[PDB]
Amino acid sequence: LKPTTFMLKYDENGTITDAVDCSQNPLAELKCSVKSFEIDKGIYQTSNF
Amino acid sequence: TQLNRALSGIAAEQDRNTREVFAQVKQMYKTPTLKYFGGFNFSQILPDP
Ligand SMILES: *[C@@H]1O[C@H](CO)[C@@H](O[C@@H]2O[C@H](CO)[C@@H](O[C@@H]3O[C@H](CO)[C@@H](O)[C@H](O[C@H]4O[C@H](CO)[C@@H](O)[C@H](O)[C@@H]4O)[C@@H]3O)[C@H](O)[C@H]2NC(C)=O)[C@H](O)[C@H]1NC(C)=O
Ligand SMILES: *[C@@H]1O[C@H](CO)[C@@H](O[C@@H]2O[C@H](CO)[C@@H](O)[C@H](O)[C@H]2NC(C)=O)[C@H](O)[C@H]1NC(C)=O
Repeated sequence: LKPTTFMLKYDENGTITDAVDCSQNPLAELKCSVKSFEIDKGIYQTSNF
Repeated sequence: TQLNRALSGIAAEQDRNTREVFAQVKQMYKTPTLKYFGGFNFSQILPDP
């Protein structure tokens, strides 16, 4: 197990349907950035280095 | 991160102002080789090639 960051998706019944590692790859921080699985075309400011 | 949006909200909207003023043309037009029209002299207004 590692102490890292997850985004969780719950249904209307309270059941986990989906999740995304917020430390996996640079796309996946962006889904954690805007709080959306679906993301429009554009340029998006994410976290510093 | 709230401070990052507030500057990036400005920095894009500051970039939007420059497009609306200048680029009101669809078409780039070449500078004519005649910088002298009917007695009027446009040399200090057009760029020199
Ligand atoms: C519209 O007005 C503009 C003024 O903004 C004018 O542009 C400039 O005019 C002068 C004079 O006609 C040009 O200067 C010439 O450039 C050549 C380049 O080698 C010089 O050698 C010339 O100098 C000789 O002649 C002078 C007097 O005749 C002497 O003082 C000198 O020692 C030399 O003997 C001459 O000065 C200048 O080049 C233009 N500017 C540009 C960017 O071209 C323009 O001519 C006017 N429009 C028209 C259609 O005339
Ligand atoms: C969430 O739970 C509800 C029950 O409250 C499920 O709704 C039922 O689903 C069955 C089969 O799909 C239907 O026959 C019933 O008519 C539904 N009942 C109601 C009240 O809607 C629902 O399917 C669950 N959500 C998911 C994604 O399965």
